[PDB]
Amino acid sequence: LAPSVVTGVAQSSPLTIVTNPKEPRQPVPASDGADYLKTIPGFAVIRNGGSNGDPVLRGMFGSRLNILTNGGMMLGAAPNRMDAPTSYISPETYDKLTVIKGPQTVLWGPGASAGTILFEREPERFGELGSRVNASLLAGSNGRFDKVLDAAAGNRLGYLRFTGNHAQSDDYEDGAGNTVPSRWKKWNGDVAVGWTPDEDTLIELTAGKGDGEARYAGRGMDGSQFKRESLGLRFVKSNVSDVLEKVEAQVYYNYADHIMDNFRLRTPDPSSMMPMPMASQVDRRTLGGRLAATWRWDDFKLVTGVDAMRNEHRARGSKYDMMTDYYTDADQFPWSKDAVFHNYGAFGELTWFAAERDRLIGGLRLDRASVKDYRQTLKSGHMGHAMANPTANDTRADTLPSGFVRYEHDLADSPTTLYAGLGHAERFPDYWELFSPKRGPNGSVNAFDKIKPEKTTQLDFGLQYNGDKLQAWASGYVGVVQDFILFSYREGMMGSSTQATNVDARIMGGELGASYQLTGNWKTDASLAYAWGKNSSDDRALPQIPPLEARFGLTYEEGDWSAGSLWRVVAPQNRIARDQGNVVGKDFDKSAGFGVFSLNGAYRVTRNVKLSAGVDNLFDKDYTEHLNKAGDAGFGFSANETVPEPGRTFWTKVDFSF
Repeated sequence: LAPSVVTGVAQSSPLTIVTNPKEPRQPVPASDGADYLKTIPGFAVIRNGGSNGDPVLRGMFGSRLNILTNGGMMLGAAPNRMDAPTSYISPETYDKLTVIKGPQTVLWGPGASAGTILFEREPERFGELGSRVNASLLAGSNGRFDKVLDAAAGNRLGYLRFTGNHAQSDDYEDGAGNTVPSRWKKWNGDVAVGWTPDEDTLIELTAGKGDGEARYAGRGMDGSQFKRESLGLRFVKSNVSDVLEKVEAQVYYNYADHIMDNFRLRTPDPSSMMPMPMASQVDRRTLGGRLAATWRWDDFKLVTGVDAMRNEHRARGSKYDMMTDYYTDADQFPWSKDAVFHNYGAFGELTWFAAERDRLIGGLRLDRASVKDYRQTLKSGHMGHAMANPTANDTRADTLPSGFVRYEHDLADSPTTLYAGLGHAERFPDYWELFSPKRGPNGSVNAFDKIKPEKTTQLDFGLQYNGDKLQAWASGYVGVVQDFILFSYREGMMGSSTQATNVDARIMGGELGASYQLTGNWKTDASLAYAWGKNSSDDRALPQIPPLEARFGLTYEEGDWSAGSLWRVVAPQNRIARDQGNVVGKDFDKSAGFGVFSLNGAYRVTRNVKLSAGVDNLFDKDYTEHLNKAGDAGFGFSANETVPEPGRTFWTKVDFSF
């Protein structure tokens, strides 16, 4: 019962990780969802500034990751992904984080090539009329202050629930004394109302707001606004038949609305290629639903259902005269839509419990994707002037089936689980892969016309050992990607032009981890994570693969309190692909290895108050991540200087639970 800071999360069961984002985490995460994933082996992060990192699982970027919140999906608006989905998630607000690695689930939506992230809140319950409350404050170096509250009242027939947080920080400093332009402010409030009429029935209505601002050292504009609006409807019935155990239905609505500019949290670089005040506003309305039914009878959990989703993207930009200098903010201009996506899908997952020691799992899902392009002009050609868009009002669609099989077997002599699975997923191109790139495949018309689906076939395997003093897990993958979508960077006159192409790719890698209890007070654990990719069409390494890394943990415990140290050692990355990558980042230089040491402690003062603290990067190491963005140069960054990581930082947090 001794409290503990979190430095790592193991695999609880084959391919799957389950954590709780409300326990304190030693490399003190910001307030994005990408940072609460850094403590899970397999995850890297592109750094843009101080918060809102872009997550990378086993080397894979972007929409290859299925990031949902309470079952529904929230999507960004910025065409360069300055407002990636995780920017709108504050994990502190959620009770459970689940990750399934690989292409091994069909229940949560199409095209989960690399893996599935599941932030959720869990329904209340009340033996009778009662009321519970959770709160926490965090204070740290560089103006770090995070408050979070979750409160709930109810009786055995219903409940009200409120969660919310406020968090902000100033610029941090690296291990070399410099200020990194990277402040942020976020807040979120959400309300639920839930009706439990009899014990086998629940309805829930959900609403929430959020806003945020962020300073980006690794972009040419800052995030002035991350306004979010959300409505949800959830309905479950249990024990419908005696072989239809559960039926669930869910509607969700997720409106993102984001402003990028260069004049609110910075001033325009006078030497830049946008030295005037620019601002560009973008929103993204998402509607989606899910209807699933669970049947269990004999040895068969079989979950069958359907889902469907529609999202709509719009934009408008600032107009700034130059000898009038009459700037006119973008919100005195009409909203100009350019994209509407639809997905309709149907899915099923069958599990077979053969014998005490064997399980066999099998999924399929057929999806029906489509997109319409409502751009009338495109700003290409000479100095980027209006040109009639050749795919204007066009509508492409595809029918993409996916699925997996997995076999899990338990040894007879030992507490070992062994597991191997095959999985194949197809993924319809992203907003960012269809509209963002200046140019499409060679001889295209645009990128919308030619970028083909991405079809990934992957083999997953590993094991679980959880004996008495040893608990260990491992998990590898070998896979092929056909038509892997890949960006390419040229520079000419106006700036640096992207270009999307479809290549074939080989991927491999893995993660392992173990934890050993030496004595009653002494614990150690370690984790390793490695990823490897190749461009088969060009005999090149894949761009933006995170280097090999290992973490070592050692702790001391006395029941009321604990202390621990943590060492993070990271190999250099030598397989790069210069001027290739994704919509946010390009490879340029081989990265340096490095190591970072840290310390943490926690005290359970009373049954309702607990404290914890940490110093991070104890030796003020001056490092950078391979995947980090290059910095503005308007912030005085040289050549291809990536954004430095945070130097020595201290943090302290109290956890109130009445």
